[PDB]
Amino acid sequence: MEDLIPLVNRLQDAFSAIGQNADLDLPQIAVVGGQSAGKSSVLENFVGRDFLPRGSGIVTRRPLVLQLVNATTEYAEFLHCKGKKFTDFEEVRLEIEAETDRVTGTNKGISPVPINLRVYSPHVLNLTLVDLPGMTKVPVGDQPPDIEFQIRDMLMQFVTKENCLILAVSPANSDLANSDALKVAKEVDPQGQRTIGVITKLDLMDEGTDARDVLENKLLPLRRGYIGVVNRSQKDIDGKKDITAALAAERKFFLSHPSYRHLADRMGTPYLQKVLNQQLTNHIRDTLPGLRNKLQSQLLSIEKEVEEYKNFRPDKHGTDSRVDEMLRMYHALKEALSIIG
Amino acid sequence: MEDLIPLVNRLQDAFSAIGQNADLDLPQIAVVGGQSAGKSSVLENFVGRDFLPRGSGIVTRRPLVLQLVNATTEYAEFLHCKGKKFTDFEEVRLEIEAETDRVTGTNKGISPVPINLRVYSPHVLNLTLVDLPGMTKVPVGDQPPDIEFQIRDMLMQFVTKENCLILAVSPANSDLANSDALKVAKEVDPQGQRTIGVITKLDLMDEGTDARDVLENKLLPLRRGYIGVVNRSQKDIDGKKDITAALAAERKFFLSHPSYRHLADRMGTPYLQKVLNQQLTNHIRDTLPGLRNKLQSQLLSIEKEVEEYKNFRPDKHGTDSRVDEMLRMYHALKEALSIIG
Ligand SMILES: Nc1nc2c(ncn2[C@@H]2O[C@H](COP(=O)(O)OP(=O)(O)O)[C@@H](O)[C@H]2O)c(=O)[nH]1
Ligand SMILES: Nc1nc2c(ncn2[C@@H]2O[C@H](COP(=O)(O)OP(=O)(O)O)[C@@H](O)[C@H]2O)c(=O)[nH]1
Ligand code: ALF
Ligand code: ALF
Ligand SMILES: [Mg+2]
Ligand SMILES: [Mg+2]
Ligand code: NA
Ligand code: NA
Repeated sequence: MEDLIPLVNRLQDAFSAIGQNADLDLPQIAVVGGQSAGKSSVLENFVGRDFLPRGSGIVTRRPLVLQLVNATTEYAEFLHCKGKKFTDFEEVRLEIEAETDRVTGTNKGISPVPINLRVYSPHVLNLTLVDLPGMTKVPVGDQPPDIEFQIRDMLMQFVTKENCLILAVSPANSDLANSDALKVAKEVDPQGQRTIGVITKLDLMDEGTDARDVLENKLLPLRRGYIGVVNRSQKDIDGKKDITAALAAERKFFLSHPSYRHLADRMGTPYLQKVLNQQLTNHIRDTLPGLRNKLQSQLLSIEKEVEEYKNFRPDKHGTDSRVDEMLRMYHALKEALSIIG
Repeated sequence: MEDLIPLVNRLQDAFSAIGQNADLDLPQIAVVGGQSAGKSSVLENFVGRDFLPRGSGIVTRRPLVLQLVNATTEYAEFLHCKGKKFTDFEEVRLEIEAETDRVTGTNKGISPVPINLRVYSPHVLNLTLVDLPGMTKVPVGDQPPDIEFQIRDMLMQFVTKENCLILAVSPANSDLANSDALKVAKEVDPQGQRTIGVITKLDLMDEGTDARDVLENKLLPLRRGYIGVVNRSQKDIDGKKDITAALAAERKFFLSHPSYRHLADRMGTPYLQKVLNQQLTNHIRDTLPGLRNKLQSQLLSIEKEVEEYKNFRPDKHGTDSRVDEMLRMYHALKEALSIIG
């Protein structure tokens, strides 16, 4: 898939250029759950550049479709800043925050229009993650009275797609039965074919309690199971603790907890990355046919259009962006197919 | 207040015995909130003795209508345990658990049939509380697919009534925007005229965070405000820590917390109890004339019912349970009205 990401990118771009942005339905992974369950924190571990805004209260307010591509040098590009190469990750964070404010148009409200960000790095896996605002029940500040439903609708646009894997995130310090994540995952993926349970904040459970029943997949079983994680507290985020230290603490936590130690090797952030990648690879594998057919269809249709061409014969000027983009689309589709088996 | 409490209690018992509470609208305080928010822990503190089943997972599974009466001696009586008196509160706890299992089983189901309990004590206020199962989002164990709806329907029968104060319980370790309590409270009491917010588990918040904004009534303002409490942990419970020690720990908590010290005098369990009592007293003084009119109407209704039953069962001139049941309501209404001059 890493081999055709280059093409699909040229594809989406040519489509966006003519204002049509195609429904490629490329495999991606979206985090769903209640507000501040720790979703952005789970996704931050796949990048480690601190640009994903985290925090209690409402922070994520727009979907962030983050494409990670393994490359030799590190840089980022936003689809809305075409032509710009970001090398400063602090600037990447500021842009996410400024863009969030610009489109939401409010202090605490949301907007379902996604922020599209691509990050090239020699430290990342090849995949697309979608960070999403957490579900709520009552509005605060300038949020609309139907905020709970706007947020749910926003998530539904992603999770109702067959190609979107679901990271159902639930915090350990709330009974699982209260999980907004599991409720939505069951509704859209009754069979659990694409739901992976993630249990965060295990370090915050009330003394004398534990999530053993949940972690052993017995309370609310999921085919893909549940993986517990322990991410940075607000103190540690403000304190600048890095991922290496947080990962060491998480390992120690699981190795030392009397209720989880027998499960340690299938717990933790590194394990989640391993499993997620495997599930994604598998999904891509069994869903490839559908993608190739989509491409074959778009190609045939485009060929019909292109067949009746002879665009600009005169000198230099006489610009025609539409034709140029149809040609970029045409060529991208063919290269995509030659790679797509 | 004017000690009409015994009269209202006897009246409530008369209707409760035959499941006819839908006909009344008596003053009481009902607790609403998500599962395991600490609702039972809050109510139990009114008595100061351990007697209510508590814990993570679903524990309260039937409504508990708890009549507290100030008296020289301490003991309890259940409406379903005819002629028995309990002075061992652990036996009271076991009875609630047994009577709950008798109707709901031990496989997680609930039932809206109330357990009616009265506790006499020199340490309690004169008022009635209603403990209720916390709201959920996804079924578990042998719970039906619509368990969320069944639980919300059950509490709705209590909180939709005009004379029912609403104790909106939210745990500090979840963003307030996630509050099941506040959502339902705002749905039945939009102007917050009879809603009191309680924030539990302040001792469980993530390091580097605090609930100052909510406790100052700033994050999501409530007409009657918010009061924070710190109840016992599961480990405290297991270690047999009593209520008096929990109270000491709670007082120290607010006085020593840099974020709450300036609000300490308006924080804590005894303050919450003082406030609820004042709010209820205020509510009753205001609703009394209407209560008088409703009881007068019910009296006329019951008299006619007794005359009509006479026709349904001209009888062998003996005595059947139905007439006794009806005369019990009749006398309770008359006696209550005598006090409500
Ligand atoms: N102690 C602890 N804090 C966590 C954990 N995960 C997240 N947090 C904190 O919870 C808050 C919410 O995190 P965030 O990732 O913004 O969740 P999101 O709103 O769901 O994206 C932040 O203050 C994080 O520091 C965890 O596993 N343990
Ligand atoms: N640490 C701590 N634990 C609490 C607090 N309030 C309740 N709990 C615990 O939370 C669990 C649920 O308590 P419970 O009263 O049964 O809540 P209910 O289900 O909502 O009635 C129990 O394990 C309690 O010990 C609190 O303020 N602090
Ligand atoms: F900031 Al959030 F769910 F509360 F991403
Ligand atoms: F046991 Al509960 F709300 F979870 F009373
Ligand atoms: Mg987030
Ligand atoms: Mg309870
Ligand atoms: Na947040
Ligand atoms: Na509970």
